[PDB]
Amino acid sequence: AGFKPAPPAGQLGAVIVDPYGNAPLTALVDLDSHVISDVKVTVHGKGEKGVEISYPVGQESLKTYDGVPIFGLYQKFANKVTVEWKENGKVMKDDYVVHTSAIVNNYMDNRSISDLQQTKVIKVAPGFEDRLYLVNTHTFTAQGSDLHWHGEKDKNAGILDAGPATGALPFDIAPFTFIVDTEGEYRWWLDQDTFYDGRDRDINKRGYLMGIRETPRGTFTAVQGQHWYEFDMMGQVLEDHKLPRGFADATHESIETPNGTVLLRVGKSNYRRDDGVHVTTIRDHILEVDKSGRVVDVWDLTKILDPKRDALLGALDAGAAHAGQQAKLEPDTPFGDALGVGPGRNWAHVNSIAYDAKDDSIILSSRHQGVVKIGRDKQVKWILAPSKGWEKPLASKLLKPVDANGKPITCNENGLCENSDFDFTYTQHTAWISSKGTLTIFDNGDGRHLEQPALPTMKYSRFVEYKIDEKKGTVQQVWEYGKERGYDFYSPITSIIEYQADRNTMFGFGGSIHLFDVGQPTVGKLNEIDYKTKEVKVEIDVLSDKPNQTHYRALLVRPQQMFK
Amino acid sequence: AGFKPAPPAGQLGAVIVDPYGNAPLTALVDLDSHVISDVKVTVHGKGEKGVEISYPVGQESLKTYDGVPIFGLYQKFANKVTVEWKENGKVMKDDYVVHTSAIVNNYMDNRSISDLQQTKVIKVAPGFEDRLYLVNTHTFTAQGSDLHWHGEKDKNAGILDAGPATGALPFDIAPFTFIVDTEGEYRWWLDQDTFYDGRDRDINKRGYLMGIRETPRGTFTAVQGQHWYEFDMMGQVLEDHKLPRGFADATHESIETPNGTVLLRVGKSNYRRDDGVHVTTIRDHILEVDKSGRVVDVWDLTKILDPKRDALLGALDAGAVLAHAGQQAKLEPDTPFGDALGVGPGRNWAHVNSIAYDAKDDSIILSSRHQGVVKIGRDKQVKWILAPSKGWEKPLASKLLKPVDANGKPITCNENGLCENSDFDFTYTQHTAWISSKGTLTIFDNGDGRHLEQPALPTMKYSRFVEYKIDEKKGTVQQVWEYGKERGYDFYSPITSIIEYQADRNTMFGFGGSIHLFDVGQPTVGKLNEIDYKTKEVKVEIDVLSDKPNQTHYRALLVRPQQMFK
Amino acid sequence: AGFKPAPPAGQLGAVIVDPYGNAPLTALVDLDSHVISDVKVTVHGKGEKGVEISYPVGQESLKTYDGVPIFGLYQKFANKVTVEWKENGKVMKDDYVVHTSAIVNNYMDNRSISDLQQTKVIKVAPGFEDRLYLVNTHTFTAQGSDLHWHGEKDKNAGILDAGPATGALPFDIAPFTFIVDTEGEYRWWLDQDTFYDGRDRDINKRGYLMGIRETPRGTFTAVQGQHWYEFDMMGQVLEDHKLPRGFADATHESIETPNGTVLLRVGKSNYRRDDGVHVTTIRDHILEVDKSGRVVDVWDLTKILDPKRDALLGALDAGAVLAHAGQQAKLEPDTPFGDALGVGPGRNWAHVNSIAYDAKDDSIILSSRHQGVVKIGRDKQVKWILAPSKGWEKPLASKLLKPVDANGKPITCNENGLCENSDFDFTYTQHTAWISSKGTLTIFDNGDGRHLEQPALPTMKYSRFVEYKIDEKKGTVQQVWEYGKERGYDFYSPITSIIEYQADRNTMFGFGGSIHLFDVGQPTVGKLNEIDYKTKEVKVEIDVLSDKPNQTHYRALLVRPQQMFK
Ligand SMILES: [Cl-]
Ligand SMILES: [Cl-]
Ligand SMILES: [Cl-]
Ligand SMILES: [Cl-]
Ligand SMILES: [Cl-]
Ligand SMILES: [Cl-]
Ligand SMILES: [Cl-]
Ligand SMILES: [Cl-]
Ligand SMILES: [Cl-]
Ligand SMILES: [Cl-]
Ligand SMILES: [Cl-]
Ligand SMILES: [Cl-]
Ligand SMILES: [Cl-]
Repeated sequence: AGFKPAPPAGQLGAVIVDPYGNAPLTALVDLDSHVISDVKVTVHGKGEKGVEISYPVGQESLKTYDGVPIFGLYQKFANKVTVEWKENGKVMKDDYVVHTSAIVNNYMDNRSISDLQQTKVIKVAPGFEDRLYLVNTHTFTAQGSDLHWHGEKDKNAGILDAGPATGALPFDIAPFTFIVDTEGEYRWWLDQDTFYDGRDRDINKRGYLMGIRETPRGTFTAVQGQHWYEFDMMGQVLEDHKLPRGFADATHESIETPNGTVLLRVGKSNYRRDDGVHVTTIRDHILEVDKSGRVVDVWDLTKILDPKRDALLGALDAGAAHAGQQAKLEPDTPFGDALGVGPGRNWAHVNSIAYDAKDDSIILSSRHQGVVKIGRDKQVKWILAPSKGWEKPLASKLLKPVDANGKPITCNENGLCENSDFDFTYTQHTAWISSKGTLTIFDNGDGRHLEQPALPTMKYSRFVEYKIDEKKGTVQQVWEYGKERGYDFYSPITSIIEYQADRNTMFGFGGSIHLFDVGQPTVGKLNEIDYKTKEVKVEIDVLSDKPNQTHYRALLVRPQQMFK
Repeated sequence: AGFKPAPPAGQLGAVIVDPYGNAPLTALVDLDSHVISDVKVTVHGKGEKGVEISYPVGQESLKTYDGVPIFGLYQKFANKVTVEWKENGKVMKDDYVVHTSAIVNNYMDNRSISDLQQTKVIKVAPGFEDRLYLVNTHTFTAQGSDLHWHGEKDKNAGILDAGPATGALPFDIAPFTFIVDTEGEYRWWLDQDTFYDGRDRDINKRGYLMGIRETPRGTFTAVQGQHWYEFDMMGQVLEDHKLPRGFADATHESIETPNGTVLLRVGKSNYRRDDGVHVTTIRDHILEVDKSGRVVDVWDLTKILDPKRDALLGALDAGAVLAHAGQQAKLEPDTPFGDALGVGPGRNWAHVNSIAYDAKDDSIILSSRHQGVVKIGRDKQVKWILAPSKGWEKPLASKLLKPVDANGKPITCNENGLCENSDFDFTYTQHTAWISSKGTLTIFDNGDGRHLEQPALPTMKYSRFVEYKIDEKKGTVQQVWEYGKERGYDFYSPITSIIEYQADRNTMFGFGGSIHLFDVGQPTVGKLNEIDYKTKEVKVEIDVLSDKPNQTHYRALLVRPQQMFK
Repeated sequence: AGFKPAPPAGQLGAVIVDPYGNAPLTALVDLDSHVISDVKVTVHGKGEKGVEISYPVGQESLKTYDGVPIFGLYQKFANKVTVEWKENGKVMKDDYVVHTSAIVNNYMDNRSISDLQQTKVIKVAPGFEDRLYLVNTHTFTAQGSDLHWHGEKDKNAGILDAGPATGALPFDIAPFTFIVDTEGEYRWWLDQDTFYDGRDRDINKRGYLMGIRETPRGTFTAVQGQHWYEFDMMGQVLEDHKLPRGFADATHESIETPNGTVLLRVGKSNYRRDDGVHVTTIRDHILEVDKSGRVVDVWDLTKILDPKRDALLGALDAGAVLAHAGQQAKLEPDTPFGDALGVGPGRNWAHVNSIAYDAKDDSIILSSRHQGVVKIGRDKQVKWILAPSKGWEKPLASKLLKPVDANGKPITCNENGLCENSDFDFTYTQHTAWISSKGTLTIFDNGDGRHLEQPALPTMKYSRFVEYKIDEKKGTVQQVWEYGKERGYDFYSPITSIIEYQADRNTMFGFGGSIHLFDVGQPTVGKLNEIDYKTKEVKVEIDVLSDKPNQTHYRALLVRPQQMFK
């Protein structure tokens, strides 16, 4: 006779490149029945300023892979890798040369600037050269949105008419998934074919790959379309679940809780409205699922919040062609992925979830309503938002702003405060709980103070942090950054922040900088900002491979944690 | 060790039930390296009046299957099968008992009457007991239509609005495919999973299985959604081709030509209208493809016929195309693009539902449900039209055939096609405009919108089997045969259906696919007929009843075991 | 327009048959956005003595299915189903008629007796009429075993020779999976295509579906070939995991622990022997995996037990492991590596066929068919062995449990395990060594090679249900219950089989999977039993007969509707 397997490279087995077929910049040293321990891997930097990648590998990983996982390779390169271990009481070491192939973008057309997204390192402070960032971005397909859910025909519709669409099946795009080091080099790549196939019409491999979040195992969960997944940094697909039959259109977030469950943001298919019309709802249901994909709980936000509140909805940018123009809501907006009130329209656009283990509750970011805590009991515990449009009983759940002495700050119904740096968040993302216990938000800032400004260039985004007293019902702004960076720091959409306790930085990714500059690539800007001094410790821009093509999120990733 | 293969049944190899996994009422006698010839198979009738199924098997089939194909088994039964052959100059014979399993309907809900479609034999004349009929029918899925093609947003649409749909992706249903004998017994079943999966959302396995037509090899072509296929009676899928990338929504017909090509009826995806809007067109493009799936030719009917002619379009029953049944179709200028009655590319202006290839002049004959019957040449020019004259403009008006009697003298008809002092009538919302073995044109004349109006009362409708003789040089048409006019609404199929002249016993075969379609709560009747061509006596009549109410059948075929295994 | 979804059946949504497409005798009442609680379903018995199936449905299930799951329907029948609930503080009820389709066996040939496995009720005591039993059985495929793993060529092999096989890929058969009631009626069916495709050569859909065991959620785990699964009684596939890349050939058992992990029985692929040859080992590795499919732990039994001990291996019936049946196994030094009786890694030296997790000390109890029953700790040390003493060396010899009577005084047994003046006997080629709800150890003692020899005549063999009490500190074992010894060869299962103590009615459940296996030309009997623990009265006896001759069953489970829908 046949063809023999690859022979051993050194003192263990063969070194296989991309063992699962989904990660071309990984490799595996086959164990070949050796009993080893105290395993450490080092991928050496390329060239003079090249970043070294080093990490331990625990027993479960060794057992799961049947070998030593090699992460952090460069593409198209004779990588130099050193593997150290203990065997039969003796200290052991091998050096390997691991040749790799190329990274391929399978989705190119006349809009392509080039095949890959270009990187530009702006700042890397001493002590931050080792940082890695997973960038969750995407690239347009040639055909664009080609599929729609079929909806229920309206009795007000024409007799001869074909039925309408419903839901958000068009929310579909090719993934562009990589890790970048502080030299702007790609050090990981998830094959686009892993989850996505844009040329076929299998809806199982369509959608918008989002909500990539680390698990307690050092693996990651993600959603795309009608499925959710788990995967690891060797490119192994560990889980692949269909959404439960009542739900559709999973986007924006997936997060594993401590209790072995996963929180997902979906819509409800065949939702019967009070007027008896069935729709697929938009971004307004939370599932808690177990690892069998069964529903442990569901929060239906159309019964918990207020689908009728258009305070922020009427103030939004219609371009987020009609860019700049404030959104004029219409009572006859057809059901679908469109700005509007009520179930069947995009009234909520929930884009992040955070689990509060202290009271078994969820904190949600509603792009179009604000930030809310909802209980296991399905009751609203608090709302962080400008007071306009909120009615009783929800109005009484609104958090009251206060200063550092605990004294009320005065603000109008639009969230403009007097004699204060305090401000609410507007069309925000990633409303999470930092390791300090505070609430961190990326405050994109479209429709700020429930209006569009005079000039487009007056908009700005903030990294913002709050301290909430749930008993007193008071919120304090304890930290902010970016207000004074202006238009080159404004991300109208997407984006993320997350506090890093290890080096006391606020990490951030602004995913849509310059989105509106027709014909220019969109900038995704990675930042680490010193929490104390506010000095920029890291800044790296990622430029889209086609013009006017937003990025979604990025994560700060840590090799020490990857291979438990 | 392992598990051994099935041991030999008799003097050849094992007998395997459903070798390809798509046809549970077939089996295969494995050749086990034997060299044989003059193969004949006989499947014996069940019980006292059971129909025997008997046929020869040619060398190509023996080689292809590596065995003797057994066709015609009853479900859930100890079938008695006899295979005869010649080996080493010696006449040989084996008798087998071939147990089979059940037929399964995978698509049932509260609408289901029971799992299978019921049969009712009405008439079987002496000498027609052997006839077998393949019924191309379907069964509703629990979810119904769940997917749409995404279209291009209208500049007149709301600013905030999501984009519209386009095309005909909701034209999607589970198949129900069997052969029935003259005792009403199922003698063949095509596993629904063969081509379809209504629970998964792989669009490659969605559509409406249609246009099942015999090939020169005794196999069959068919279309479903975005794919076309070829299969044989052992359940072997011989071709599975994606439509070429320009086209979508293949329905109604597939037919292999003498030239090794296949004619399909499709729509054009990303069709750019004169106003610059892109749509997926509806049922108005003909492809000629080769066995590599490549396009040999295309006929874009939006540039060949007249998509603005609404003479018949405005005269149709709203319920057909439940209850807005009985009501005449009122066309609107602002009907959104899609699978909707209306004029222009992007709407259902032609609804072409059959194709025939005229090998004599390398032309095609089409049935347009909403316009009439047309011959178009290789040169993409209209050669003739058979339709009422209303609505036709020049240059197409000059191509309309002129009705004449048996002596060849003009027949007087108004613009609506109502003729004076004559049996002649045009066809309306018709199907299967094919070329008989006599060279005449046979059509199933459904008769909705007859004489370009809805009648005074809803039950004043009738269908016909009809045959015409066309003189292409003179531009004249003669009606030379008809049937069904006197049978009234109980013989009226508002949609689907098919006829075909059978020379072997001089009958006209027919299947009315939608009898009593509008009878709220009643099964729909699919009526198989064979009508003696000379005497008009009913030689065969068999009724198939849908397994859910108000659920149409599409077509049926007269199938012949002697031809199935070349 | 399109095709609408099924309309509501009663006061909730449509009733859909077989929502996931894997379980034709289930249905779902769609919730259609209703808010309900206190759901109870009742499926009424068919005819006069028909068994009623009744159960509650919890909120997680309602949410997961977006509806009310209906379990227990009869095939091809107008089932009468009643669903009761509470909505808006008001007590509600609907009666549905749920028509179903047929059960299909997709794997039939000349060996088939008929399509389904026949049942025969022998005994049903008062108070046991409600019992349901899931039978994990299988049906031969036409082609048999068609694939092998490729191994490493031997240096002693011929120069020109192709490479050898390795591992156990031929351990591959179609599944036949149903639930039977006390009237012998099929009340659940798992579509064979759910996990298996014996006609295609996708090894991902090959294997021997086995180790079906309930989870803490009322769902079930299972293994087939190179994948492990979780499914529920609506036919929903909840997990499908490839084995981790180091391992192959998962058979016999899968069991979820309290810790959210699953224990599997596998072989090691590319196992490097001390002589440097690479083989896929056979049935001698235990994995603990999490729900991410990752390896939490592994037990390599080739380094823990003794692969050279041939005390039992040399004493076995050649026909088991047809006809070389009756003949004692003669081991050979040159038996090629593979699924073959023999010593050492690469051969079938252990054939481990059950796993049990002892949550009290985080240990595992294994049944090795060819060695005995063993407890191994988290620390990978043998804690105790239950086996005849012959062949065991030190250090393992000191771990052998010492037989004692009810007063705790030693019982005298020879090295072959034949005891004096005592009912005590060891187990031989046993299965399902599990921990009863009482904390005792229950085993199905098949009894091939009993007392480490083949008997004088072949029919001098018997099986037992047996239960033991183990004192781990003293290292002593007491036999506290047995049954089947007096029932002779007509109760002897040479292979497969299972017992399980049922506390709810104080019975010992059992399934003998291979009764009359060697009866050339006769179906094989799978005998379901429930034996009153106290009186030893037969409360239930039901026979399942294979659909082809000499075709073993594997296991059965006592299933409980009250637990199926948490
Ligand atoms: Cl270098
Ligand atoms: Cl290189
Ligand atoms: Cl190397
Ligand atoms: Cl036979
Ligand atoms: Cl029937
Ligand atoms: Cl035909
Ligand atoms: Cl138009
Ligand atoms: Cl007539
Ligand atoms: Cl009903
Ligand atoms: Cl039966
Ligand atoms: Cl169990
Ligand atoms: Cl050996
Ligand atoms: Cl006994």
